[PDB]
Amino acid sequence: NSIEAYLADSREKVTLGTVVDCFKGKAVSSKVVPGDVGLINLSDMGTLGIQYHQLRTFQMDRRQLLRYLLEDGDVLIASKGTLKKVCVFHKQNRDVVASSNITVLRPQKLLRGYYIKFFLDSPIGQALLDAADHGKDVINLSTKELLDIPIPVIPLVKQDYLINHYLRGLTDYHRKLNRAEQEWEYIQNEIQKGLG
Amino acid sequence: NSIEAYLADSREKVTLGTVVDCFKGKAVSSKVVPGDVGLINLSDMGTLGIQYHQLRTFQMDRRQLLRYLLEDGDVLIASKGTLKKVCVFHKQNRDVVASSNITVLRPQKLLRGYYIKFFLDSPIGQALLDAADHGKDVINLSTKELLDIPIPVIPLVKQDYLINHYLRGLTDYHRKLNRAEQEWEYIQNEIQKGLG
Repeated sequence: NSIEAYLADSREKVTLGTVVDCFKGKAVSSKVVPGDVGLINLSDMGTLGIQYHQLRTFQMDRRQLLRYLLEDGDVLIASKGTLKKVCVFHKQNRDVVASSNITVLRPQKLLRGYYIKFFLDSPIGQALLDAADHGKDVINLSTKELLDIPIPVIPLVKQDYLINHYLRGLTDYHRKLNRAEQEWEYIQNEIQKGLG
Repeated sequence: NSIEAYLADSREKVTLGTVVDCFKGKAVSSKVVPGDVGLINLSDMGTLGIQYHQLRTFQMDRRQLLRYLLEDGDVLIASKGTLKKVCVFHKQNRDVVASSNITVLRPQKLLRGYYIKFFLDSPIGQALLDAADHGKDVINLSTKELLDIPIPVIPLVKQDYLINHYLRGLTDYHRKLNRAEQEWEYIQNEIQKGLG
């Protein structure tokens, strides 16, 4: 009922497919040799973002890499798993690619990666994502229906503004969390000494 | 070399087995019916403690329960997995038991659960835990050698004091983290409205 009303919203809205280039990621085996190309899995896709600090690494390059290569802005959506998850890749020091359990959306025109993330995480965004899900107590996301999810269009300035509000708050959150931890590790070191 | 020197420390030190009752936990199948008894797995054994908020639940009760039943104070050690992990159970509202991948230490005399946790997490404690580990790039912890790990003895007052220092700092940490999150979810709701 909420999707009907959104589709009748009368809001200038594009289709995700109209504006993005979409490709699923390299399916690799768990038992490969570690290497230089890092690999984002459903478990590397964190709450406050992609945990690039614990990425499984593998070693496959050349023109193979060039098609699976994650670029700054790409929208990693969870195509498979328990929890549907939308994450935005940030250019890492290394080359990085996604698993095949992740649909990659490269925003090309009109929409910003983070604004697609904001829309998709909304109650309606989730509803549209669940339309695309044809799993039984598991996720299986129709790459085609996904690309058929409409997204409201607003200017790139009101987009880049809300991203900055969001990114400002998140860097704040990380400043607060890392302090609290350094302070907790200091208390922990008080104990260690305490038994010394 | 550090274990020799610890064993020659000349410190009044008991054996873990001398002071605790040790039992491994109920091995249950992933595909059982959910129920009333919760189940702590290697993945429920968090950094800042046992994540009782995401415990797999199962249904098996009676005099079976009464031997696997986790009690307030018990020291859950990781017998199997990637990371060795020592955690202290706190009486939950429900009955809770551990997986078979977890050795349970019930402190009985001299030592406090949390003080065994403090000792085991120390550089030496870890070294003694790694002596007990006979896995190749995985953990397999000799319940017998574990029980043969010596623990320094100090009064119950200097124990209950250092636990309180530790528990004070941890409740502080949780107060700080949950604030930072409520503040971040408020920023997130600013964005959601922003696209409204």
